[PDB]
This record gives sequence, structure tokens and C-alpha cells, in this order.
Amino acid sequence: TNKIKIGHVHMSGCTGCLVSLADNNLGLIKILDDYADLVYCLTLADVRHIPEMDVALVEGSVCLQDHESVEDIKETRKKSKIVVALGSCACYGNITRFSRGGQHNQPQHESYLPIGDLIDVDVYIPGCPPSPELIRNVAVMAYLLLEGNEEQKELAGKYLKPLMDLAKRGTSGCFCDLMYDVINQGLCMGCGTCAASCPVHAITLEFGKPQGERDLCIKCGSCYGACPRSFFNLDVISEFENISEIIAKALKD
Amino acid sequence: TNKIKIGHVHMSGCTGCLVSLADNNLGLIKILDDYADLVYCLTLADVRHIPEMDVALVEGSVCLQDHESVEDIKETRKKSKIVVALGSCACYGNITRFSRGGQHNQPQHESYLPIGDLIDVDVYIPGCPPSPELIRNVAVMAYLLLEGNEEQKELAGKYLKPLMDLAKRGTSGCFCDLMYDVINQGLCMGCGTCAASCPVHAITLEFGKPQGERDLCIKCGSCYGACPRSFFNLDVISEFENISEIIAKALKD
Amino acid sequence: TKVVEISPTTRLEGHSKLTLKVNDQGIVERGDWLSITPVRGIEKLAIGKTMEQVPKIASRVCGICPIAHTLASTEAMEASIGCEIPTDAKLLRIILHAANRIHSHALHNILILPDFYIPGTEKKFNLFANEQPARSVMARIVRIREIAQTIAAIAGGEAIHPSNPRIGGMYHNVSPRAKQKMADLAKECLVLVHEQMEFMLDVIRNMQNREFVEVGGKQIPLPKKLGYHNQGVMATAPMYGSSSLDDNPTWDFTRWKETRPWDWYMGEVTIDLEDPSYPIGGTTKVGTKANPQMESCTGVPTYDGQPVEVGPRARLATFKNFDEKGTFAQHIARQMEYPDCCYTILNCLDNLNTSGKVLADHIPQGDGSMGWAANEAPRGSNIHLARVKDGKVRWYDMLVPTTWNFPTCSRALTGAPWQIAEMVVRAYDPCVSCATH
Amino acid sequence: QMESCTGVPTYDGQPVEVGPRARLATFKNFDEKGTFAQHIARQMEYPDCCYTILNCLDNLNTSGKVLADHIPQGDGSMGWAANEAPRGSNIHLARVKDGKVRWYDMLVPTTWNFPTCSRALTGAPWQIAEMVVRAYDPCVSCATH
Amino acid sequence: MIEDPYLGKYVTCVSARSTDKEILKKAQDGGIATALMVYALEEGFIDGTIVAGEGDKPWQPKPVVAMTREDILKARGTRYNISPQISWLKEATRSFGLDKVGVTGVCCQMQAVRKAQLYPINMRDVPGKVAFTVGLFCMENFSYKSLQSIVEDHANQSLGSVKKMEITKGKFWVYTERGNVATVPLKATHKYEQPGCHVCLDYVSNLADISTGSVGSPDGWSTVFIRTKVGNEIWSKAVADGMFETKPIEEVKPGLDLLRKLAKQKIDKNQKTVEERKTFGINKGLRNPYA
Amino acid sequence: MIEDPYLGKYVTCVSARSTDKEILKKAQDGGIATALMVYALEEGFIDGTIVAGEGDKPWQPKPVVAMTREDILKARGTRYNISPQISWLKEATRSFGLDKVGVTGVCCQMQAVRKAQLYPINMRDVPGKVAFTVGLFCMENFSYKSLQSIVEDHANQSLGSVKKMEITKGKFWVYTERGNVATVPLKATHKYEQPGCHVCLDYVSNLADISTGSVGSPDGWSTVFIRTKVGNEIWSKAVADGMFETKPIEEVKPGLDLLRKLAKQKIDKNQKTVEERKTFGINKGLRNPYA
Ligand SMILES: Cc1cc2nc3c(=O)[nH]c(=O)nc-3n(C[C@H](O)[C@H](O)[C@H](O)COP(=O)(O)OP(=O)(O)OC[C@H]3O[C@@H](n4cnc5c(N)ncnc54)[C@H](O)[C@@H]3O)c2cc1C
Ligand SMILES: Cc1cc2nc3c(=O)[nH]c(=O)nc-3n(C[C@H](O)[C@H](O)[C@H](O)COP(=O)(O)OP(=O)(O)OC[C@H]3O[C@@H](n4cnc5c(N)ncnc54)[C@H](O)[C@@H]3O)c2cc1C
Ligand code: NFU
Ligand code: NFU
Ligand code: SF4
Ligand code: SF4
Ligand code: SF4
Ligand code: SF4
Ligand code: SF4
Ligand code: SF4
Ligand code: SF4
Ligand code: SF4
Ligand SMILES: [Fe+3]
Ligand SMILES: [Fe+3]
Repeated sequence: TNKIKIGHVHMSGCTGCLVSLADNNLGLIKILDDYADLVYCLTLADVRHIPEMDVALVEGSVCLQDHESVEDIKETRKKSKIVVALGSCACYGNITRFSRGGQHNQPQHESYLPIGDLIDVDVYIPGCPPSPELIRNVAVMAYLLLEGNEEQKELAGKYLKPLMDLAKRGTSGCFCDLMYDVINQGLCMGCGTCAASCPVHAITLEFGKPQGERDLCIKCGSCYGACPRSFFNLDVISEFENISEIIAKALKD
Repeated sequence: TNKIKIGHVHMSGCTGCLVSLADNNLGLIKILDDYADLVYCLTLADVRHIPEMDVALVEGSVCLQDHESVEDIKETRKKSKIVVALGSCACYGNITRFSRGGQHNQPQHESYLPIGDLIDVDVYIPGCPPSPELIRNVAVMAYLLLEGNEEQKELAGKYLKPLMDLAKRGTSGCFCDLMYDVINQGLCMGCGTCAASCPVHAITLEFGKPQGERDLCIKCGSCYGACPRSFFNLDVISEFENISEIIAKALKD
Repeated sequence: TKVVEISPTTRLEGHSKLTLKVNDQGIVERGDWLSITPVRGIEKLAIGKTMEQVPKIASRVCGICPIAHTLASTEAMEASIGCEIPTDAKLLRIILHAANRIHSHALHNILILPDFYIPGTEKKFNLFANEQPARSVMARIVRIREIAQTIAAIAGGEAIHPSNPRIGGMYHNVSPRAKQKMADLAKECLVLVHEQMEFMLDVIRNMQNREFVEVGGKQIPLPKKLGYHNQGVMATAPMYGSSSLDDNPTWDFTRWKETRPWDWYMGEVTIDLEDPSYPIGGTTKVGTKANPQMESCTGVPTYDGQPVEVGPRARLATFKNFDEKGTFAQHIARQMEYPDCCYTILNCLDNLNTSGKVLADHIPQGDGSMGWAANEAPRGSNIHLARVKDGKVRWYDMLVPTTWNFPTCSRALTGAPWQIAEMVVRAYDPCVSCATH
Repeated sequence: QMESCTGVPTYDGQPVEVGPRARLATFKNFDEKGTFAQHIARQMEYPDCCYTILNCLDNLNTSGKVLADHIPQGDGSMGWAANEAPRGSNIHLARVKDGKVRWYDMLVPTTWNFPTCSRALTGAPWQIAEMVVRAYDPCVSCATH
Repeated sequence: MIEDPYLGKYVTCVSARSTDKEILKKAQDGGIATALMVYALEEGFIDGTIVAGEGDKPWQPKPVVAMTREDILKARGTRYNISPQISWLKEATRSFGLDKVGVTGVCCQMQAVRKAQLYPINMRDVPGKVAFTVGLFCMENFSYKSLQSIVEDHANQSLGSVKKMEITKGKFWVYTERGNVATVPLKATHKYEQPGCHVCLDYVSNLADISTGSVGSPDGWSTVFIRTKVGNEIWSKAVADGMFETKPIEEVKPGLDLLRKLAKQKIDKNQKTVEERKTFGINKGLRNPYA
Repeated sequence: MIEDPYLGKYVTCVSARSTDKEILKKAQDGGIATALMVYALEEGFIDGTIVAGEGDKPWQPKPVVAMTREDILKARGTRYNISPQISWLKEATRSFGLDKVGVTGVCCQMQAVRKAQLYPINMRDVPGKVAFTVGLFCMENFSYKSLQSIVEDHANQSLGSVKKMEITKGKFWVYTERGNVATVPLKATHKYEQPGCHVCLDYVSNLADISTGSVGSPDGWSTVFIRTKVGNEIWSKAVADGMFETKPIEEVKPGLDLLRKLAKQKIDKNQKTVEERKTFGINKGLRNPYA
């Protein structure tokens, strides 16, 4: 089989998503060596225009008043088999939800939307910053989905399904996810995972129940993602020891 | 024509919605005199069980762990031609989004949802408290929809359409509506109406743009409702002088 | 003994039921009145939230008395952090408070009159009906409530869930024009509430002279001591309230303890008496199991180890040694509170400086100290207790009037024919969403 | 003028260079300039980072307090803080009152370096203009914020 | 009642200017917006009104509830950046105790009031207490940073020296107190416009009781539309009381011909924008508040 | 590898108790959860572990990262209310500087760890640093107010006097320090259970490395499942090192027969609940996290 073709597309992002990918260290070099060709990434390489990609890792949101940005995100959908919203800005808007214009030297750059409001998104990788391990798992599994035996492609499709469901669920992320869709649904069981995942310490547990500092929350969508009562896909997660060994072998020298 | 039949159904509400209806003063008495029979309202009358209604004004959200409540809201859909989510608790959950159980003497009463997550809702009247004038307009227009000439029923259907669209849009309400669906959409024009409608002073304008104190916001959905860039139905609103005179004549002695 | 149950109660705020053991004559031997309103849980969800947010959430406990929770919650925060608000903020809060008491007592007139008789006749008031004298009474009540809500909106920012109160005082003083408008309305209201008060007292006196009332076509005897209980009363002020900031607070937190319904309510019973003719829809089906200890949704606050009565009669008994008890005495005491509301508003307006400061210059953030504030809500003593630290609520507790009155009214049911148990209940002007919060 | 997305901070009325060479020039009178001098100064900063960490760890008391006992809420006074980010002086200025930000301003290293690097382009063959740029280690998301 | 497809519904259109010489000293145009509100206050049609007062930075407006003639006059002259007039709409009926609220503002602010009157959403008491609205013509608006950039850079003027600003004859004009004049071609200002203005389908404040603006009238004069029954009662009385000089608009150059054409260009250009929102993405679009 | 449809995947199941007499003095059952974590620490399989320590109210647990034998032993005994163990999972790898994190908790907490290992969502460094999980059996849990209500009302005991609590033989048991015993029928406790427990489809901590509990074993003993390669390496070494007495489970009464039956009742009852969520409303349902 061939290596799949992967691009990193940079919209209104901070490059922390790219840094997260790079923080797989020799893992990334192993993937680039054996499974994937980086065909486009302005930060790392000199390909100036968006080429065709099997997988586009798209970070950042879209500024509606920046013509080239709107064209880039449409061109990306047109050029890509699989579009991945990489990180919470691409998935959910994140800190650019708060953008409201008025700053030099483009006071009209006022409106930012997650990429899923402008194009169809196949896969979400939520997180701010996203976990290096997640970006790696998704790249490996995308390779298996495209180049593996049908036993692998079956595993890969089952692994990615909840990240594809997230992309179909919507383009909003907030502390309030845990109210709306977990506590208010009768699904919260007080494990406290949301509090560990929150990057800004906006979540405490009081008598076993989430308490959200909404004016600290930066709307990244991490806590609903990590909650074991958002998606819990038993067919994958109960096979954790096996899937771990499979991923590890794919990275071994 | 006959009077339509109207009930007030009380879920997990505060009765401030009923008080708002009553604060139409001689307006309400005029409606009860000439256009509608109150067939059910535990606060005001002794009918113990939910009867058939043309219009059910339903206030409050639904506690999922209270069996009689769940039965009441299903029985209400079954018994009613038109279901109106009256007030922000019924529309959007409002302060019961924050409910998380643990208090005597029912620590398991943990999960509350707006009624639209359990039954289909025809019409939203958002607000906490809802404006007496809005509840009155909706009752009058519902009467015209059911008992008027086809010129009236056409007006009534056009008046109610944006309140029916709100019920189809979703069951969430928050300061963040103005980010998600107005500022982030390129529709905000700095009029400041959201700041006037907010019942808890959580909204300021900074250089002409909304600034939200999310840890003061009680998630009532008022500000998106009142914003002239949520729904602006030109066919109705440009006829304001006419529709005003029509409503007033329907209340005149 | 048989067991009959009315569920739901009507012509009161919110969702409760009456689970009653009756003797061979149908007289209550031991009855439980209990909340079955779901516990929204305001005290627990408050933990970690800002001291600015919690009072505005607590307001949404109840839309009839939101003034009571807005002020008691805010003043509990102010008491915990040691914040002294400006004079003109206090005056505006008192105007807001008195206005709301008018609207609430007048609303309760609407709820109770269908049980009462046009004096000297056998016709009961039907306030829906477009006939005299009901319609002229409705017109007066309706103008009274309109005035009251208007004053509340001007001084408090909103009639339902007032927006003007904040930690440290108020967002806004009022204009010279608004001050004149509130005075003009209070002058009008004072004449009206004097008329409504005399009307209601006449109607109640006629009730006290009746031997029976009609329920579902049957004659129900009226006991002389209807609604009597031996729990005594509790009150913190004749009008406004008290807080732990005061030199001599008028409420004693060492005398309070809150139990579960467990200590005071009956256990499991089975309904074996049913009346399908009870207006309108009958009583609970024979064979239904009930368990007040477990179904009751409230806690039970006590004072000196016992339930107490709160509300207008409690206030008049505490502060003027009013010496009548029971159902009609409760009704009387409530109407008698009408004029104080209007004189208080006018006196407060006379002292209000519309240029005066309404926000304390310094708002401390709290060190975890406990403070408390009592507001004399229309239904009785509403006590909020709080520990604020670094601007966050670390501990919160609410002892709401109808919470206090639930076990006390239950005990007052003894001796009533079960078919007018609901009349005993309504003299407490119940707010079951308040009691549960 | 119209497409540029940044503001232009100046010092004594002129653009300035910030970053590793600026730090070595200011604090040791490092006296080489231009593209390769910028590259040199950046590499020379590697060891200070590790000696500093080790010295800080040596002085760190793992039982010691890490939060001030009192956090005032502010009266609207202006304060500022400079951090020597990897690309140069990062200056944030703020007025806090009652725990809220009433005024905020950010002068970020690449913001400062944008007009200065532009001027350094004179004399370069246009095909290595990008090499002149890269010696500034640009962070354009920083410069724009 | 004329029902014009670009100038909205109105009873008459005249060219007018106030006879109050104090008002005219600092009015942008004819002094219609100030004269109408002062007169409404002194006659008792309103007991207060929302006007764009002076704010905390030069040429930045601050909404305020004015209740005296003197406070109304402080709001004279056009501020070409955002003034969130409607933020005081409910409060005017609360702590201010007004029974008869006036509102001044531009077309979208008139729309906000009419939406509040028909669909009050946490706007109790507002429908019945709005007594009088005067709407300004408005082609587009700017953030304050936009306005600083235009005046300080493009016109090279100090904001603290500016006496008047004016968009007319294809140029953004700046007049200084010491007597100088600078202009900027409107083409240069386009990047700075507030983006939410680009879906606006309303030029001459179609929904106001009385609408007033500059285009169609000579300098020092205003083009005025009298639209509603409220608007006609007040205007008739004011004219009868000597408050205004008038000229029928069709005797005035360039008049309604130019004005109707500028209204058409605004609506057509912005209706196109509204249309392009629908297919803005790939197989996705942006929201249309008018849908 | 047995693959049981109600007891999950495991290599063996024995009945066991620690040989450490100090540990057993206050262990709930066999002292397996404490003995396994102490041994793992002293052998270096972990450098710290998340345990349910003592909190600020009597019998309210507080999660804590324990790094000494003494801190692990403070977590002995069952607290039948919620302890949000996973809230310290990431922090254990940050300010604590751990390379080999242990986690103790009930079945849903084991699930949380495995989800974090496979789908780290703002859980950087956690997948590779989880070194050892010990899962407790769990039929259901309670809020703290629920637990107060059960102990103080139904059992009539003061929380400050309680030495041990135990759900067994159809009753909630309370043991006091001065030697008294009170019981409550489990039927009385049902209203108090945490509602989110009612969709739980996991009884014997299926996803842990080693699972341990009481049912199936005599008093003072634990039923233990050794499940993963991590779990088998540590258990083998510990047994070889003298840390545990064991008995094959099938030589023990009531053993795996009763246990598999209680697991089946839990899953069947909660699977039904999960099914009813789907049609909970009229033409609408509630969310299924398992869908
Ligand atoms: C952004 C803006 C764009 C405009 N575009 C046009 C145009 O294209 N064509 C045209 O003929 N006229 C336009 N106008 C109107 C014109 O500039 C004058 O404001 C109008 O003729 C009223 O002048 P006057 O002499 O009657 O009012 P004056 O007596 O000088 O009183 C000024 C009035 O304008 C209001 N006002 C001033 N600034 C604002 C503001 N930022 N926001 C809301 N209300 C304000 C004040 O409250 C007051 O009521 C615009 C006005 C504004 C604010
Ligand atoms: C809510 C709950 C329900 C349970 N239901 C059953 C059951 O139905 N059947 C059965 O056989 N066993 C059940 N158990 C397990 C049993 O009660 C013992 O905890 C188990 O046998 C381990 O005991 P031990 O002697 O090995 O541990 P010990 O050495 O006494 O150590 C106690 C361990 O339990 C952990 N722990 C204690 N309380 C909690 C808590 N609230 N939350 C998370 N972790 C905690 C501690 O961190 C520590 O690791 C339940 C435990 C809990 C917390
Ligand atoms: N009055 C009153 Fe409320 Ni609706 C009660 N009970 C409380 O504070
Ligand atoms: N170094 C650096 Fe940043 Ni990405 C820049 N420029 C700033 O502070
Ligand atoms: S998701 Fe976070 S790390 Fe990724 S581009 Fe957005 S701000 Fe940066
Ligand atoms: S991670 Fe999910 S189930 Fe666990 S405490 Fe947070 S919201 Fe509740
Ligand atoms: S609470 Fe924390 S994890 Fe959840 S969306 Fe907000 S910032 Fe992200
Ligand atoms: S919407 Fe507001 S006023 Fe209506 S029931 Fe809910 S808390 Fe009460
Ligand atoms: S009401 Fe709407 S358009 Fe007006 S300022 Fe608020 S968000 Fe922007
Ligand atoms: S910001 Fe104010 S109006 Fe908007 S949802 Fe929150 S509380 Fe309601
Ligand atoms: S162009 Fe329209 S949206 Fe913009 S300020 Fe003028 S009237 Fe408002
Ligand atoms: S029954 Fe399940 S959800 Fe509830 S505490 Fe036990 S393992 Fe967690
Ligand atoms: Fe309470
Ligand atoms: Fe800056």
C-alpha cells in the first residue's frame, strides 16, 4: 500500500494544534516515515497552495469577513477525502466565540465560526490543546481505514465513529454541555472526569456534582468529550488492552 | 363562534408565568369574558385533572425523576390542540438547568428538562418573567387562528410563525445565543436591545458590542428572542400600527 | 379510622396533597399536608456560584414573592461579608417590599373568596362571573395588584424577579418624576386597600357566624375551633425583617433546627375512603399507597424543637399580642396588614433622597463567615443563611415561610371535617414552590 | 497600509527590533547585526535556560506557599507587565477595577518586529527575502492577536 | 398614504428646518430630530426621550434618557459610530418612571422598538409606553476604532479639534473648530464599515413615526417623512405652532428623485448580500434573520 | 481467558485476603484494594495512586493522590456516597510528577480511565501514564444527603459514631464504635439512589486490571478477578511474595454462582431502563450514551 496524503490547514488558529501533533515526537516521524506524506503545511513546508489530500487536519475557525479564509476552507473541502476539525477552535469556535471586532488594523474582522458551519466535517478532534495521543490515534486509524485489511478497516471505522458523531452533533462547546446533555438527562454519576479535562480549572465538584465557573470557561467542548456519559462505545472501549497493543505495534521500530 | 378552551399547566415552575398572565388586569377578564374559557388551572380553580384544551399554557420544566410530572406533560400533549411553552423554564430550562440534586427531602430529584425535550411544542413564549403583553397577544391570536375569518386566521398564523420557529429551533437559551447566532454570524449591529431585555443586568455593550457576564446569566433565552437580528419578520413588524389597533380593538369595551 | 386523600390541592400556589385519617364521622384525627413539588435544589446548586448570581437564582423559587428571596438572599450575602448598604438603597428596598405585600395579599383574596359567602346569603363568590357584586370586587382587586406591581417595578426594576437589588445596595436610584409617580399611586392604593380590607373583614365575620358550608352539594358543619393548633408563632418584624448585621437581631439561630419529614409526618398508609364527587374530579382511588415521610418534598424547620406558625397572624401576635387563633383569625390578620403597606411606602418616599447614593463604596469579598438575613415575606419569616468566601457562596440554606407552615397546618387539621381540610390549608396562603425550593 | 493586520508599536517614535539579539545587545552589548547575527544570538540562549531551571529548582521550597493571602480587586489603576517571550518583549497593559478588565492592550514581539524586518529587507535579492524574515522567528498569530 | 417600495409608508414628505435659532447653531442639518423632541417634551407628548449624548471619548456617543430641553440639545450632531440607543428602552419605564417614552436613532433602532412593541420578550410595560419615535436616515455605520482610523489617519485630523463630520458628495468630510476642512474618498472608508450594516434593507427609517435626514435637501435643511398617526398629530401641531419652516419636497432640488435612488441602491446591494449568505459555504449557508 | 457475559473478561477468579494484619484491622473486606496498592508502591509498579481519602464531613470521601503506604491506608473502608476519583487523574501527571499512576474506584470510574486512555480529550500524557487500576464491585451509590438520611433517620445513628457501613443480606448495616448494630431494609433506600446509577451495565468492574468485592466470599474475604496482563503480573508476584491468602473461587460458598446472578439482575434491570429512555416522551426520547 501507499502512504496516505495529509495536510495541515491553518485557519484562525494558534498553531498549538500543530504543536500538539508535533509533540508525538518520534511517533510523528514514524508516521511520516511509514504511513503518511505531509503534502501541505505552511508552518513546516513550502507548498504554497492547498493540494489534494486524503486527510486534512484543519485548525482554527473562519473569519467571515476575511475573503481568503472563506475561500481556503471551501477549497479544503473540495480538495480532501476526509476533513478533520483539529482542536476546539475548528470544532466549536473556542476563544473566537468571544471575538467581536473593533481592534486595529481590521475593526471589521468581527465574526468567527467553526469550520463545520461552512463545510461538512467528517471527524472532530476536540481539545484546547488537543491531546497528542488523540491526533496520533486518528491518523493511524485513518490510515487503517484506507489501506488496511477489512479487519483493520472495520476496527478503524468503529474507533472513529464517536468522533464522527460529535461532528454531526453540532458546532457548539461549553461547560453547559454537562448540564444540557448529562446532568439534566439523568446520566451524571459523579466520576469527576470533566474536572480533570478542563484546561482552565473552571469545574469543581460539590457533593459529587459538577459546578461550572462559566465566566472562566473558554468554550472548548473538552469536558463533554471526556465525560464517560457523552459517548461510551462499549465495543471499542472494553477492548482497550487489545487496541492499545495494536496502536503501539504500528508505532514500534 | 365559541370561546376557545385554555388551561394553565404547572410543571416545575415558579407561578411567575401565571402572575404575568394575570398582570394583564382587566385585559385578562376581557379575554375570559369574551374569547376563552379557563378549563384548568390548579392555582385558580378546582378542576383536579387535566381536561381537553384548545390551548395549554405550560410553565416550568420537567423533573425526570418525578413520575407524576412526566405523566402530566405527556397527558398535556395528548389533551391539547396547541401546546405553548409559557416562559423560559418551559422553553429553555432557565434556572433548572442548574439543578443537580442532593437537597432534602428528594436528593434524587436531580434532572430537569424543558418540555420540548419530552413532547412536541407548537409555540414558545420566552421570558423570565414573560411579558404580560406577549402572553395576551398570543392568546388573542390563537383565538383568531381558530375562530376568525380567513383574513384573521392568515394574520394570526403570520404573527405566531416566529414563536413557532423558536420552538423548532431548540430547547437551549443563554447569553451565548448572541455570540453563536448573531455576532458570530455577522448580524449584530449594536442596537443594544439585548441589554435592555436581560432580567439580571448580565449584558453591557463595550464599543457597541455585547459583553456577557456568563456567571450572572440565568439562561432564560430572552436576549436572543428580543434581538432584532434573531427573527425579524418584515410582513408583520412593518404593519405595527395596524396590528396594534387590531389587538386593542379586541380588548376594548 | 379511614384514610382519604385529596391530591392535588387547589387555589394555592404549587403542588401539594392532603393525606388524612378520619374518624367514623369524617372528622380528621391526624392529617398530613405535604409538598409533592419536585425539589429544584436551590441550596445545593448555589455552592461555588457567585454571591451576585445566587440571589437572582433564588428569586426564581417563586413568582408571587420573588421580592422575598431576592432581598433575603442579597442581605444574607451582605451579612456574611460585612457590607453596610446606603440609606437610600434601604428605603427603596422597603418600598419594593411593602408594594409586593399588597399584590400578594390581594392575589390571595382571589384564591380564598370562592370558599366564602356573599354575606347574609347562601351564594358563594364566583369571581370569574360577570355579575355583581363579584365583578366590582374583581375590578378593585385588579387595580390594587396593578398599582402594587407598578410600584414594585419602579423601585425594584421588575415586578417579578426584581433586577434593581444588588450586593451593596441597588443598581439605580429613581428620578424625581418616579418618586412623584410612586406617591400618586400609593395615595390611590391606600383608599382602595382600606375598602378591600373592610369588604374582606365583613365577609370573614359572616363566615364566623355560619354553622355550615356547602361542598359538592352537601352541608359540611363548621367547627367553632376550625384550624386551631398549639404550636404558637414566630416572626422577626411587623413589616421588613432583620439580619445578623443588626445590633440586636430579632431571630435566634441557636433556637432553630431542621429535620427531615421523618420526625413529624406519618409513615405508609393505604387509602380506603374515596369520594368521586369531591369538586371537581374526586379524591385518590381506594387502594393507593401513600407515605408522607417519604413523599413529602420539604425539610421541616423547627424553633425550640417544634414546628411553628409564620405569616401575618404570627407577626400581629408577636408584635401586638393579637390574641385570636385558627383559620378565620389567620384570614383576619392578613387583611389587617393592607394599610401599613401604603403608609410605609409614603413615609419611605418622603425620606428618599433621589440624588442619594445607592451602592456601598466598598464591597468586601468575604472570609467564610456565616451571616443570615430574615425577610418577612407575605406568608411569613423567610430566613436565608450563607457563608461567602472570595465572592463565592460556600454554604447556603433557606428556611421559607411555607416550609415552616407545612407541619404546623398539618396539626391544625385535627377536628376539621375532611371536606373543608382545604379551607384550613388556604388560611396559610400556601406557596409550595417556596416551601420546596 | 490597508491589508496589514497589525498595529505598529514604536519606541522613541521608531520601529525597533526585539528578540534574542535585542536581549544580548541590550544586556551584553552583543555587537553583530543582521540575519546571521540574529540566528547566532538565538542559539546562544540555549544554556541559560537549563542553568536557570536548575538554579530555580535548587531554591524552590516544595512546601512553600504559592498563592498570595490577599488578592485585591483593583480601583482602575493602570499596571503593566513585560515577559521576554522567545521572540522578544511581550508587553501587556491593563486597568482592573472590581475584578473586571476595564482596559487592555498587548504589544507582542512579532508586532514590534514586522515594520523593522520590513526595513531590513532593503538590499536583499527578493528570492531570499524569506530568509531575512525567518531570522526574526516570526509568530504572526502573536503579532495580530 | 403613499406606499413606496424603497421609502416605506408615509403620508407626506416635506423639506424643513427648525425656527429655533439656538437649536440650529449645532444641529447637523435642519435640527428636526432635536426640535421634534424638545417640542414633544414641552407639549407633553413625551416625558423623556433616548438620545445619543456625549460619551467618555471625543466623538463617541453615549445613549441617555433626557428629560429636559437642555439634555436633549446636548445630543445634537451626527456621531458616525455605534450608539446602543435601545439599551435604555426598558429602564426608561422603571427607575425613570416615564409614562411616555421618546426614542431617537437610526433605522435598525426603529426596527428594534417596533419588534419590542409587537413581540415583547422580557420587555414588560414597553409596548404601551413608547410614545414617539424619530428615525434618522442611515446608509451605514462604523466602530469607534474605524472612526478614529478614518479621521486621524485618512483625514489627518485630531479628534479633539473636530466640530462636525459629514458624509456627502462621495466624501467623508471633517470640519475643525479653528476653521479647516478635510475630506476622505468614501471608497477608502469601505473596509471600516460595521459588517452587520450589510444586511440592512431600510434607508429612510421606514418604521419611525417621523423620519428625517439630509439627502434631497440643501444644506441647513432636512428631508422629513411623516408616517404614522402619532407622527402626523405632532408634526401638524408643531407646524401650526410655528416650530418649523417647510417646503413641499417636489419643489426642492435634488429632492425625492435622488433620495429614492440612493434608497434603491442600498436595498439592492444589501439584498444581494442577504442572498449570498444562503450559499456562503459548501452545501451550507449562513442565517437569514428575515427568512 | 474467560469471556463471561455478566462478569466481563478475566483470567482467574479466586477468594483472597491480605496477610498484612495492620491492613486488615480496618479494611472493608479482605483488604485487597489497600494491599494491592501498597504492594504496587513498594515494588515500584506505581509511584502514586488515587484513593478515596477522608474528607471534611464524617463518612464523606475526598479523592487524593496518595504517595506513601500511610496515605494509602487512610482510604480503607467503604464510603457509600460519591467520590469523584477521576478529578485528580491528569493532575497526578502534572504537579505530582508521577510516571506510574494507580487508580482505585468503582466500575464507572474504571470506565472513565479506559475512555481517557483511548479517547484522550484534553487528557495529554494520561494514556501512557496509567499504570494500574483496581476496581471495586458496585451495585449502586448515593449522594451525601442520601447517606445522611439513611444513617441518621432510617438507622437512627449518629454519623460521628459509625465505624463501618455494609450493604449485605438485603439490609443496609450500620456498626458503631461503641459496639451497636442497626439495619435498614434495602427497599427503604431505593428512593435515595443516585439516578445516574440506573443506566450502569457493569457490576464487577469489568474494565479494571484487578477487580475486587465482597459478594461470593465469607466475611473478611474478597472475591477477586484478575483480568489484564498488568493485573496478572502484579497479582502473581504479590502471591509469590506472600502478600495474600487465596482459595479457588469454586471451592468457596456461595461463590461465582450467586455473584453471576447478582450481576445479571443489575444488567437486566438497568438495560431495561436504558431501553425505556428511548421512548420516554411522546414521539421523543432521552439520550443513550451507549447508542
Ligand atoms: C451612522 C449615521 C449614518 C447616517 N447616514 C445618513 C445618510 O446616509 N443620508 C442622510 O440624509 N442622513 C444620514 N444620517 C442622518 C444625518 O446625519 C442627521 O443625523 C439627520 O439629518 C438628523 O439631523 P438633525 O439636524 O435633525 O438632528 P440634530 O438636531 O443635530 O440631532 C441629532 C440627532 O441625531 C441622533 N444621533 C446622533 N448620532 C447618533 C448615533 N450614532 N446613533 C443613533 N442616533 C444618533 C441624536 O440622538 C439626535 O436625536 C446618518 C446618521 C447617523 C448617526
Ligand atoms: C458505592 C459502593 C458500592 C459498592 N457495592 C458493592 C456490592 O454491591 N457488592 C460487593 O461485593 N462490593 C461492593 N462494593 C465494594 C466493597 O464495599 C469494598 O469496597 C470492596 O470489597 C473493596 O474492599 P477491600 O477490603 O479490598 O478495600 P479496603 O482495603 O477497605 O480499601 C477501600 C478501597 O475502597 C475505595 N473506596 C472506598 N469508598 C469509595 C468510594 N465512595 N468511591 C470510590 N472508591 C472508594 C478506596 O479508595 C480504597 O481503594 C461497593 C463499594 C462502593 C464504594
Ligand atoms: N410569601 C412568600 Fe414565599 Ni412564594 C413563601 N412561603 C417566601 O419567602
Ligand atoms: N515568542 C513569542 Fe509570541 Ni507565538 C510572538 N511574537 C509572544 O509573546
Ligand atoms: S484549539 Fe486551542 S491550541 Fe488548537 S488552534 Fe484553537 S486556541 Fe490553539
Ligand atoms: S465527567 Fe460526566 S458523569 Fe463524570 S462527573 Fe463530569 S458530567 Fe458527571
Ligand atoms: S468548562 Fe472547561 S473543559 Fe468544559 S467547555 Fe469550558 S473551558 Fe472547556
Ligand atoms: S420562566 Fe421565570 S417566571 Fe416563568 S416559571 Fe420559570 S422562573 Fe418563574
Ligand atoms: S440586540 Fe442583537 S443586534 Fe442589537 S446589540 Fe444585542 S446582539 Fe447585537
Ligand atoms: S444574558 Fe440575560 S437575557 Fe440573555 S439568556 Fe442570560 S439571563 Fe437571559
Ligand atoms: S446601515 Fe442599517 S444596521 Fe447599519 S447602523 Fe444604519 S440603520 Fe443600523
Ligand atoms: S452503580 Fe455504576 S454509575 Fe453508580 S456508582 Fe456504581 S459503578 Fe458508578
Ligand atoms: Fe431549605
Ligand atoms: Fe496589540
